[PDB]
Amino acid sequence: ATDGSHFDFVIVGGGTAGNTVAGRLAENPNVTVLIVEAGIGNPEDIPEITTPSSAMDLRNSKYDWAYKTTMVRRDDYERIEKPNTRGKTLGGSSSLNYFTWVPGHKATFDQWEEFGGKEWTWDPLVPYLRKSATYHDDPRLYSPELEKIGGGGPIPISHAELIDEMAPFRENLTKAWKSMGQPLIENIYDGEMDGLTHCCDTIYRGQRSGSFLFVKNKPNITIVPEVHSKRLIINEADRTCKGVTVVTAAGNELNFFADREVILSQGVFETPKLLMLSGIGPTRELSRHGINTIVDSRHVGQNLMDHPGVPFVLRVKDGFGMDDVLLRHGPKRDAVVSAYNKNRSGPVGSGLLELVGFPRIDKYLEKDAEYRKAKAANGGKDPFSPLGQPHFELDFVCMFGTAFQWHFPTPKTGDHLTVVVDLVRPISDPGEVTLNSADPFQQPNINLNFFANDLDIIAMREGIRFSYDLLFKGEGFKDLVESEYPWEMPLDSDKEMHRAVLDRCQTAFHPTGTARLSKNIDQGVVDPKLKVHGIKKLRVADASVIPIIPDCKIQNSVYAVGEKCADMIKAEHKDLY
Ligand SMILES: Cc1cc2nc3c(=O)[nH]c(=O)nc-3n(C[C@H](O)[C@H](O)[C@H](O)COP(=O)(O)OP(=O)(O)OC[C@H]3O[C@@H](n4cnc5c(N)ncnc54)[C@H](O)[C@@H]3O)c2cc1C=O
Repeated sequence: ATDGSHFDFVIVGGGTAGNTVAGRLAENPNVTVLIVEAGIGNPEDIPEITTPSSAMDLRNSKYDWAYKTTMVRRDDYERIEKPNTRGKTLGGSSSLNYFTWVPGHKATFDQWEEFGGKEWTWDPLVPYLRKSATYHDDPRLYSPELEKIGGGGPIPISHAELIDEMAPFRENLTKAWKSMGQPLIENIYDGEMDGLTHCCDTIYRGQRSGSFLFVKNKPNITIVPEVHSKRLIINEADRTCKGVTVVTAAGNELNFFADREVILSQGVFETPKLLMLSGIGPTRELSRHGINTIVDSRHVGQNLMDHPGVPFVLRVKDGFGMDDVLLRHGPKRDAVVSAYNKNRSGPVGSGLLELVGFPRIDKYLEKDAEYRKAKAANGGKDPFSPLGQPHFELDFVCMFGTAFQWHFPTPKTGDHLTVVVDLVRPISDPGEVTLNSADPFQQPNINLNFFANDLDIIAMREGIRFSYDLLFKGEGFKDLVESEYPWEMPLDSDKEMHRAVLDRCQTAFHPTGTARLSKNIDQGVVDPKLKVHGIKKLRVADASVIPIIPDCKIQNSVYAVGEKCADMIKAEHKDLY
């Protein structure tokens, strides 16, 4: 690509929303679209990217930004971790995520109206939540009604391609779930999600469905990988964004210009950073690093919101986890690896997560005096999910998961279940993404501020207790549990649970909100059309725009944001669409 080139649209960051916006805008083959991306351009060529069972091994790989981020910052406890995994490749974090495809609760999306007006509520957003996907049910295992969740887009999705050997696992987990009086549910896509479900995945035929599927075989898309953004090109007199400056592998600075619009899609952490490096952010934060303020945008990098998770591992009877097939080397692994290389069948093509629970835990919360005081203090409404939303997403990963055990060694023997207790409706104040310096090659400073509010600790403790009650007492599954790893979860002591939750928690990998959609610059940084407040020809389309975090894994809302962004761009450029 030649220095100084003009394109109709420039997408900065070839990630999840970025490739969505780019591929959609290229559907007029006459429209020129450029994508600049820090990582490789050929992820479909990388077996670890395309193979679903390899997803966790991508942590700390060359495709992981591997940021340091502060998980918790309380007066009694603070912890910083590395890596906070983020995709560094075309496809962004959709090239290394764990595939689950779930929208979230209608009541939550309706509340986005406070930020985006009526067009950002559940009903208008449903088509955008489905437009990216083509649904498949090859083994004809699920209700025909659910083909509605795919609108026909280039991301193939399916219910998990079930591992045959895990069917006893699945059958005892289901029995245990029902034995605790909690519903089963398969249609979690119409605004309601109460119960245990067979999840859908961005996996089809044993292959990962990443956002790069949007931007291939489209000659009007110029893809420039391996370039690192320096700054957006802003004209102050015009108050207009003209393009972007990037740095190449050889250390050369290139300017690419957009003749219509630039769309910033660098994800929740680098989008606020690049905005700030370009003169759009909190004015004193900018001054403190020698950056001129073009627009005093107080919310840039603020309102970082994520889900905390406390994972825990149980060792289970042999044959009720996949550790011995996929994790440990030997004939069993060689066998399924051999089958995969010939036709991409077998469990090597599995994302290892097939049942997911979305419970409320009201009866656990009610046993805590502090929760009772707080609910009464909120006028009798549950502080976490006052509109009936789930309290947790419980991922039952059917193997020891290194990506959820950041400080314990991998067990040398045995089969395991990794339960990821994900608090999806926390009430802690948000964190922030701040600049370390004006250096584009340094990571922003990242504070997730998990568990700022003690009530989130109480909730997370009870979500662990719920999960333990389910697996140790529930019918059928109670017989499968051999031991706890690496030691007993101290559920008999509230005070020990306090320490355990803080010390064992991690990100569930759903950061949002750092450039949020809003009605004005005093509320957020982009408007309901995703235009940056105070700047012409600049939109943001990624997780940083999300104003209230969905009640589940978030890749579905992030694709929807990209789809809607492209539609609102097309509607404005009528001479092109
Ligand atoms: C472990 C992991 C596990 C999960 N698990 C599941 C899952 O199971 N299901 C689910 O729904 N969500 C999952 N998620 C959340 C879900 O994946 C995430 O929320 C969405 O994928 C987020 O979608 P954006 O579009 O908002 O952000 P993006 O990062 O994709 O794209 C940004 C792009 O910009 C480029 N880029 C950045 N900076 C520069 C720069 N300086 N110069 C030049 N280029 C730069 C950068 O290289 C990248 O290409 C999971 C993510 C992680 C891990 O990140």
